[PDB]
Amino acid sequence: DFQRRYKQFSQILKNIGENEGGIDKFSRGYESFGVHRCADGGLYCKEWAPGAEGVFLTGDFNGWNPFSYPYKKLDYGKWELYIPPKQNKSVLVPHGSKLKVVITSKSGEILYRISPWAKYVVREGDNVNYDWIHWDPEHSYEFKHSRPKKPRSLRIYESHVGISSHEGKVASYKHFTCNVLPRIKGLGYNCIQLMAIMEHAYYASFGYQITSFFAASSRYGSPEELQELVDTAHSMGIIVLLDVVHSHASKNSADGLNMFDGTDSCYFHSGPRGTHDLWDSRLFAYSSWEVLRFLLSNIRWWLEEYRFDGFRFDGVTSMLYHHHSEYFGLQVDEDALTYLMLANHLVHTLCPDSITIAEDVSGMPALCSPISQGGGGFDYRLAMAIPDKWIQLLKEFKDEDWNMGDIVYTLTNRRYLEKCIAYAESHDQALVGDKSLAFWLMDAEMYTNMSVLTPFTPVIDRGIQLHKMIRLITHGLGGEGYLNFMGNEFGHPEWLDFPRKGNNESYHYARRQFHLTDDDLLRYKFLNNFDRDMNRLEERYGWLAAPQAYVSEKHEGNKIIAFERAGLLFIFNFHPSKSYTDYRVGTALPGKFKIVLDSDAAEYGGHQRLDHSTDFFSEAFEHNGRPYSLLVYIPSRVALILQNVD
Ligand SMILES: C[C@H]1O[C@H](O[C@H]2[C@H](O)[C@@H](O)[C@@H](O[C@H]3[C@H](O)[C@@H](O)[C@@H](O)O[C@@H]3CO)O[C@@H]2CO)[C@H](O)[C@@H](O)[C@@H]1N[C@H]1C=C(CO)[C@@H](O)[C@H](O)[C@H]1O
Repeated sequence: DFQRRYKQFSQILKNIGENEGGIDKFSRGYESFGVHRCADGGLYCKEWAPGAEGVFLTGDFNGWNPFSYPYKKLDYGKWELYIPPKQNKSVLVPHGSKLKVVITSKSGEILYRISPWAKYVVREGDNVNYDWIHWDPEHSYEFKHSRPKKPRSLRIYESHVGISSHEGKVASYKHFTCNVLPRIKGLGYNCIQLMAIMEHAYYASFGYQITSFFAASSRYGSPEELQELVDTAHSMGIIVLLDVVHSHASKNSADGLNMFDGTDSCYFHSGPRGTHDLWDSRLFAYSSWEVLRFLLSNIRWWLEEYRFDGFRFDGVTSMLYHHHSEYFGLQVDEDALTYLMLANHLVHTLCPDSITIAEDVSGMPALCSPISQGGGGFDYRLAMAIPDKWIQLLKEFKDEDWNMGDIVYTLTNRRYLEKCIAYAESHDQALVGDKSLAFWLMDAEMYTNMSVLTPFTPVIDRGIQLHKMIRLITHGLGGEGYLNFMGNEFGHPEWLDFPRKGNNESYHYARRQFHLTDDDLLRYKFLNNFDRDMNRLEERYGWLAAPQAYVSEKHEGNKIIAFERAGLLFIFNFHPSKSYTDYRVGTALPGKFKIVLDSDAAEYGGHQRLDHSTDFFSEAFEHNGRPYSLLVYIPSRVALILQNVD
């Protein structure tokens, strides 16, 4: 029940007001928790560690003396320490040097921890654990550019910084900034979804095993270099979203958030409930006031310090249903959902133009509706049914048996007030044990016939053609936003895989062969050219922000799908062999229609059969529930977008 959820949110928010002075003040914990050089040269420190017997600071700066700097036990399980400034006015904890919090347990155990609030952590050489590096650089980065105007419609480039080069190594923030952003802009994307930024010790977790929640991952470079990346993306008109992983945490205790104060509670729930058996991860105790301070402050942190334009919250389904659309009727974890409501509230009160996206597979209603209505407050959900339908079709059905009605139903079956992000394939489908669309479509011929020096075989023909069309149907019909994972826009060959046991720390597939699209002797350029033109076209006409399409034809015999959105006329011939010569298509208004996009074009790897100068007229002639009709010529496996120029 939604009246209850909102009464509950309102009560917790009211308390944050009466006890912490508002959610703004509340979410600024990072200003005192942690380690801070003060303006007077001393060092102020603070932790939450309710099960600790004692808390201490140690590191290079004091010769790893475990107990010479003990914190004072405060009310509510918190601890604070202030080291006086040195008489000789020199720095107490030098920039770049190592620290550790020391926790003494009820058992008399001596624990070494990285601060839950740590800015920066580095793994040195062949070491097992991460070190906590004090970060007090001489020159902080000054942001020089303002937020881009809020985009009418989101065209999202899903990105991972480490793999963004052709080299089998962890690529850098700097590399990304100089060499990848310009590419993302050139393609017509107006938003970047930045994966794997929150610190994670295990690279092959694809960024999902968080060890330090406030740390910009050190893999790629320094905190300053991330800021520059974000600042630079803004200068180019591109907005940047962060993957927020607040659904679970790595079981690491040496350099992770687990067992911080020697307990299995603290930031997490005690008992089996507080562990995620399949992910082997800890689960936050969202009911706990300090866990709300931590997570909400984390959101504020990413907003203020790195100037992100929004967030995608990963693992929302687990947050709601970990205890357990066959999801109707299940009991939701209202603690988790209240946190998400508070998060969204915070993000949108600080800036209404900020964007949040939920990764939720359950399709729970009201996740994307207003908080005042008992909803989660997300702007967007990912449309996860769509990648499934393409996989199903390609795996289980000859082309002659594809159902247009099923395709139209899956892409348009949406809740009217929920904006969602449509994409044709996920980052998960790009991984080792899986198949990409390009590979589903082309299998082994992807390694033999992607060169313009080889025959344009029927396999490669079909592959090139369907790749474009699947993307375009998804892009025009599927949602209120589009997403594309790094490389899939030009049909990147092979697969993605990270260094791990299973491959002897191989970086060989941990990269992106971006050069493939710059090679004129290869055929990737075709897929790439189409992507760029697809996005520039939407930028001009704005079909993502338009109401749902009016589907005029979902014809199973001819395999034709035709619809209107934002006034444009979309026509798909999915037939594996037949082409159509005087094919009548319904239209809303009469007049002269012209091709504005044609997948048969040569620059797209098409067959170049259409004359774009031919005028298409729709006269008053009723067809398929439309008051007007035009006649078009449309080949097998071609998509057309026609505009009314009257
Ligand atoms: C409302 C209050 O909740 C939180 O405080 C709790 C701690 O987080 C818990 O870990 C737990 O720790 C300590 C025991 O309460 C205490 O009896 C003692 O045995 O030490 C325990 C650990 O060694 O319990 C705390 C109370 O549930 C939260 O951290 C705290 O900030 C919250 N306090 C707010 C309320 C008021 C008055 O309305 C103000 O005085 C505070 O400034 C607020 O922060």
